[PDB]
Amino acid sequence: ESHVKYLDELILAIKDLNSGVDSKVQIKKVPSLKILNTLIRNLKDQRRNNIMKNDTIFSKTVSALALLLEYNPFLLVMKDSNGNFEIQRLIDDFLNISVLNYDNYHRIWFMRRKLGSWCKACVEFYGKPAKFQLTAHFENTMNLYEQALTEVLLGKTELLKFYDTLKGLYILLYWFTSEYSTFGNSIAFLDSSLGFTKFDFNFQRLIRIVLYVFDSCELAALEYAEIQLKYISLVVDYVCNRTISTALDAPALVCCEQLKFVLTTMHHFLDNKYGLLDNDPTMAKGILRLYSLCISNDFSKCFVDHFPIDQWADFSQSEHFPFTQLTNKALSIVYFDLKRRSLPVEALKYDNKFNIWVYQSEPDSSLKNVTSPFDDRYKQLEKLRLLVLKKFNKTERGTLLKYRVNQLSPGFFQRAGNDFKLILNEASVSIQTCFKTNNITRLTSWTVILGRLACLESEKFSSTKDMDNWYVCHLCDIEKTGNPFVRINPNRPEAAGKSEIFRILHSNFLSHPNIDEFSESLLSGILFSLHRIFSHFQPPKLTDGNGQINKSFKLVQKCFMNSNRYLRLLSTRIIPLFNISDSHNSEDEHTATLIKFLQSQKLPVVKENLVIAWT
Amino acid sequence: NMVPLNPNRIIPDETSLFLESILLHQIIGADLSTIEILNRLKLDYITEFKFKNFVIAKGAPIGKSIVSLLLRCKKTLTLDRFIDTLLEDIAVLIKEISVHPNESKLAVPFLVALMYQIVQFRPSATHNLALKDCFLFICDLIRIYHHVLKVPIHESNMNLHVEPQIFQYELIDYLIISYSFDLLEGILRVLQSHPKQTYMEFFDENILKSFEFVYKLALTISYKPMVNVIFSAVEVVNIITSIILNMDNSSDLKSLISGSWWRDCITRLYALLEKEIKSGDVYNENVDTTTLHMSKYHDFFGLIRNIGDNELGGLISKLIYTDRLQSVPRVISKEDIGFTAPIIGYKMEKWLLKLKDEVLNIFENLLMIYGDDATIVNGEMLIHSSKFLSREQALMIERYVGQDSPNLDLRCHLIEHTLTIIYRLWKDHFKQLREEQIKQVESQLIMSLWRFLVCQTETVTANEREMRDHRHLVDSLHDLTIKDQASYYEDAFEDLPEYIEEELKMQLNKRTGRIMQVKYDEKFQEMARTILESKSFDLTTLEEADSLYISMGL
Amino acid sequence: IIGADLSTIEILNRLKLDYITEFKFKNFVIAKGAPIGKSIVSLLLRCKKTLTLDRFIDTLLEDIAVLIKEISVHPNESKLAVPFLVALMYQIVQFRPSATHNLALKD
Ligand SMILES: [Zn+2]
Repeated sequence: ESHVKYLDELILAIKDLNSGVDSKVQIKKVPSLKILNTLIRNLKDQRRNNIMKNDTIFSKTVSALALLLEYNPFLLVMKDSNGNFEIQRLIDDFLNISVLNYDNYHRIWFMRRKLGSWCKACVEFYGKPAKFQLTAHFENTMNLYEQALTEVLLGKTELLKFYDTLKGLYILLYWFTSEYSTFGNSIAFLDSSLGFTKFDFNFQRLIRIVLYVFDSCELAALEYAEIQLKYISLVVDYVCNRTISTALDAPALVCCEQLKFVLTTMHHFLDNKYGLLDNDPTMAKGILRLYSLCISNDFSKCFVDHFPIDQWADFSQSEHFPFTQLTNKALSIVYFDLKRRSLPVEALKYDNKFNIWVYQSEPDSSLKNVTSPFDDRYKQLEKLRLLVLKKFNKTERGTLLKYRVNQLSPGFFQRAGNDFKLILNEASVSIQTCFKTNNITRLTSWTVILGRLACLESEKFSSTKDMDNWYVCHLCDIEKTGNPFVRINPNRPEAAGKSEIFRILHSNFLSHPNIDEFSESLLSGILFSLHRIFSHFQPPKLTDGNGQINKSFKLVQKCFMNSNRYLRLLSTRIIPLFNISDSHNSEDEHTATLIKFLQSQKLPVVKENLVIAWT
Repeated sequence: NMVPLNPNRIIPDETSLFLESILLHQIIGADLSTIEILNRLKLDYITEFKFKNFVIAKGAPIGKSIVSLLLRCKKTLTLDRFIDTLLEDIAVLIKEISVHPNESKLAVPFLVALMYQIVQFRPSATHNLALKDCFLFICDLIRIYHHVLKVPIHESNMNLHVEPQIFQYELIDYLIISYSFDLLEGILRVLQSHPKQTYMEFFDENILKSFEFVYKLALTISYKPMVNVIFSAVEVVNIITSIILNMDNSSDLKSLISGSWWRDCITRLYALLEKEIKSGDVYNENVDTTTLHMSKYHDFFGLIRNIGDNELGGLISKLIYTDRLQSVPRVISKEDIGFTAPIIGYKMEKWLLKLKDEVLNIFENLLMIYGDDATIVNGEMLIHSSKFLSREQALMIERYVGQDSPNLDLRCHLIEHTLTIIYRLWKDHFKQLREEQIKQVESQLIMSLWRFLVCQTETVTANEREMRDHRHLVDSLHDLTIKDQASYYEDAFEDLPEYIEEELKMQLNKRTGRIMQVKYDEKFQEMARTILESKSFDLTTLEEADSLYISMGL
Repeated sequence: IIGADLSTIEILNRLKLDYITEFKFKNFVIAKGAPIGKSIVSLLLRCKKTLTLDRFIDTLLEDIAVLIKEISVHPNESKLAVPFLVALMYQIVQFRPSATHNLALKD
């Protein structure tokens, strides 16, 4: 409010002490370091009660500190001469603000990922004199919290000290439950990759320890239910992010033992009537996410083993499942889906109210939360529920190019669709009509669709294929070893000779009067599309003799001497496609054309793609 | 203000939970549980077995003898005694099932997987001398099952593929080998979970000798490699170097270690890292030692990770007749296995990129072990890591940017991490870095640095607008990924308050730049700068450095 | 039982039923040549994780009761499982009479 202007001047004061030029990382300790008092002020104006509740002015407050540490890696390793570096004093002070903002998932994710930036790449300047001086300290405060966890058994524990001991344990869990991208190999128990860390078994120890603590304690507090839902949120978040996380298929897990751990953990949670609170979708989210992981894979039997549900039925009540209404609704939906795939589909039928298959229901109703949405702006919840309802329908499978054309031209496939020439008609009428000058993004989407669709045109005569059964390219997107230019075909079809998509390409793109300004984006996209077309297709004659560079070799010259290196290194890639054909490069004349072209660049920055183009 | 205790804390019987987990333990892919498959097993050559009141008759149900032992020792022992009782008893069981000429060893994979489930259930109570005994048992067990990892590179010209096309014995001992190495990995991670004062009970010379033999057996040179057991064998060394780093008395361990063990490991690591990852010939059988290719005839999940598709899953179930007591295997004709989606190839590439990440990771770890110089901190991690960095940058730029596979980001994270592997080797370990070997790699090192020094120009990005067009071009797969995560699998990814999608439109864009090979992070550009510019070695002269500065401008 | 070699569950493992080609009452699927005691121990381990003691008991009581029932009411079926099922059910009942419920006793 009054100090957001102070933060706006403060980021300018940070960028002022950058360097004499724009080149600044400055990893070492220089013998002005006057930003140390500001570094102190970043956290001494933070532990306060008034406007930390506001989101963005707190976000910029911690983000200016993030940019300061981003441009100054020597600030962690400055040797705060008590016994260590200052980063150990940084972590617990950071933890105080995170435990004041323990509950807001945005506020803790935004803090933990920037701490991951502060630890993963900043310690790498020093390593062994500092890596073990902080990866020990993480386990030191971890050991302190799990040590203090045990004296609540003997009952002499406090109340708020109990609370923030549990909460600090929770946040120390949550940091290390992150993905590999946030915390890399900077911390010595996350040193091992392949979904398989030292944090795995130590975490499976400490979660059983806090289960033992929860069975030891006896408290029905509302806030205890609130912090009780947090740990099951953490146990589903620990197993979600270690999945492989593919494009549109369900993200496959890596460790069936970690799966069984989270399943049996939340099952033992629910068995002891744990974690009940009003209007709280958290357990429902966990159940639905894990069932979404275990829809129809091999782990579905593992789900029905290590989380059984059959025994809480009570069919003959409006209160169907006991615990908390929306979570019990989610449980009913999971039970319904399990029953749906257990029963044969002849008993099932789809009612076309929500178009989902449903069996012969009940003598009573008992089917009100099965298919209805149940939410108070619970958007991820109903999308989970609608995926659970929709995935059984055996509908059209998710595909890359089909998702992209549904994103771009919505509702195209209310027709034949997989018929080939009509999507050519739609892309052609778009690339003739629906642009004036504002689609400097949408036309790039159009041409990347054209680049994949030209590959699809090449995939006929490869009389089997279809719109759906083509995720990626069997020639450009997959690759083999050795010389890739043996796999390409000499007598492949021509671009202008056969492919009407290249006729369209030459119509708009290769004849547009403002090739000199498309954009870097649209030049890159037309380079990608031309790359795929001349990969799958023979390029035309580059020169007949009357000047006459064929509007694409012209694009090679335009993007080849370009100011940016990316379009240089992309425009070099389409060059050997010119170097091979029959009936164009049969007697090595396009060969000598490219030779005397490559002999004609003494420009210093074009040496890189020049030499690569030679190779 | 004290929280009240629970007067009837029902501590569950942990050995009952462990026993129940044993009984319902089923591997991923087969129909029956593992115990029940063992119930479907006999052994008609060992006409009687007994070690310690573990009587097995001739046509006896083997898993019935197991569950007799289980229920008997449940009433008697506490948890660790129950564990290592099962460990040594099933170990002796596996032992004399192995050492017999006419005996089929179909029980052995399920016994090994059973024993793995025994070990990994409670590592807190599992005892390290039992780990040592079981560990040495698996090591000499694999030197018993010797000829599996020693099938030759090429067949003869008259090595006919006329054959009964059988797969049952091959499936048996592939599962034996793979589950064995998986168990070695499990032993060492639970031994890692054992505290940082308690390793000398596990470690002696025989540990290192047996693993050194089986490691040379695993990362083979003149034989066809099994990519499965390569994963396990390098993860073992990862756990080894990790606990060497994370103990205080590393001196006793490294004094137990002869440097021959190091320099025999590191050569096979170099020969592994100098292989290639190409999707179109993963599941093809091709030239050796260049293509970690994950052969079709061993394609299942494994005990820790789910490495493939597990095409062999129902074949594990059809290993047995399931209505009969037998020891001979049920039929698998070998070529009935085997065009829909090379996403299988892409995820196998994802595994192999994580593998090469682990290789350079343990290189990093051993450098941090030997901060001081030694026989193996000797400069070849400039050569081999620089060759890897240079090739995975050059044909990255040539082949991958615009190939829209999910593996692009991790493949260009490999170079991002081995840059630091070059970097701290350069800065902190310059003392051994010989004048000859830098000239052995003078081209590729300086060129690999320059491929980051070229990224300080910054004339591609400069905004938000066209960069998201470029991530539509190449990074629509991460768009799919983040829409699935933002729509299902993240608590913080809903009702975004206009500071956190700001972070998104920062980080997706720097990520897709890092894919597009221009605009790396400035710290990585600085780390490439402070080697080439640094006067610790005359990489360039000043009249040769400007010949590279002009190749940006400057 | 006193006199036979194997345990009762283990004898049930040696049992199938090739006339009732499928049985199911409440997720108690028994196939045609399925090992019957294997289906029992599937039920046992499944209801162990879920139910408390009396619910586990009368679950086993009614399930094995329905099992004995349709093994009985069939003309071509041999009823060799039935004595071991009855003795099994007896062992189920008499173990803890304190928790065993009287309506289950009545049924
Ligand atoms: Zn293509």
